[PDB]
Amino acid sequence: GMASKWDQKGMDIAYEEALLGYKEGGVPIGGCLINNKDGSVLGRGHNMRFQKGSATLHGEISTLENCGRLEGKVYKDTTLYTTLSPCEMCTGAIIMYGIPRCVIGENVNFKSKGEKYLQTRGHEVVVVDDERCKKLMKQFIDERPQDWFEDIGE
Amino acid sequence: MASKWDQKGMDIAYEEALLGYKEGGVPIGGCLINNKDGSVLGRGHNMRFQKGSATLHGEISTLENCGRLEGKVYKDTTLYTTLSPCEMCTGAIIMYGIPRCVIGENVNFKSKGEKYLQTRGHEVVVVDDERCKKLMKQFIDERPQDWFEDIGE
Ligand SMILES: O=C1NC=C[C@@H](O)N1
Ligand SMILES: O=C1NC=C[C@@H](O)N1
Ligand SMILES: [Ca+2]
Ligand SMILES: [Zn+2]
Ligand SMILES: [Zn+2]
Repeated sequence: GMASKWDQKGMDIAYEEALLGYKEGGVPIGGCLINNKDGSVLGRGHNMRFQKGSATLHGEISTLENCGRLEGKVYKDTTLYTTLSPCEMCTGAIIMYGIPRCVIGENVNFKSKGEKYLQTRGHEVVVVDDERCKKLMKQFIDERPQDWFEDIGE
Repeated sequence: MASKWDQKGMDIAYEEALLGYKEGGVPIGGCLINNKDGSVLGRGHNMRFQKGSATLHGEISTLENCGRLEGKVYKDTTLYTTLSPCEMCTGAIIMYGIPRCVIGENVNFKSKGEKYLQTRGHEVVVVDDERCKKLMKQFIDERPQDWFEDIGE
């Protein structure tokens, strides 16, 4: 998919969220939801598995949760920014709400069939190959492999 | 096939659906059960209205209530849900590698997630439980807008 004028802004917010969660002792993966028109931020968040003993609050899920209850149409013209290629669960959330565009920081440390499934389902996908993200996630995996495995049900 | 804990699981899921309904939320409940000894790892229901949650669907709530667990634990369980899973809940079943998904009914709602689960090598069982069907249909008839919100419409 083509780039958008809000991509740089969206990925920066996501990385900051991932840095936040990192400081808090959790999995360094952040994200944010933004309106494709005015570039407003509907919400932002990061993985809360460790911060809340959560088995479902991945970075993408936490972000949607932080946006609060919304009318369906609201999701239809937004872009979900995530520092890491979405897992099947997070992919499903994007597809269910109809979020048409997903911008991914990197898919080197992790990638599920979800990235391709989104495209197959009529969703636009962009991989930025952000080195800050890749480097941060790379570190977490090497230093806490078992915690990472658990985050992806392995 | 036919797991021996299916009546147990679906009944608990239904109880959860009633509880949630009594709390004023979307009447959809579930539970996760260990296939070997029938242990109930967790149970829950939709918490959209009870917690102003956009992600806590019945299935997601149930997984959340099971708490953090070793990935292998999910590998031999059955997820019970009173309503056919939406793409998001479908994605959660697949991510954790939960092998079976027993469904109360898919008359009031059905997403592409049902067939996708099969495409991904999961077992799908639709029991067509009228108690779940009636309850869910009642909610849809009384609060249509609230229903569409839950499925992003
Ligand atoms: O928090 C997250 N964990 C794992 C994968 C990604 O979908 N997000
Ligand atoms: O709680 C739920 N809401 C909508 C669909 C189903 O996946 N569960
Ligand atoms: Ca382990
Ligand atoms: Zn995920
Ligand atoms: Zn769902």
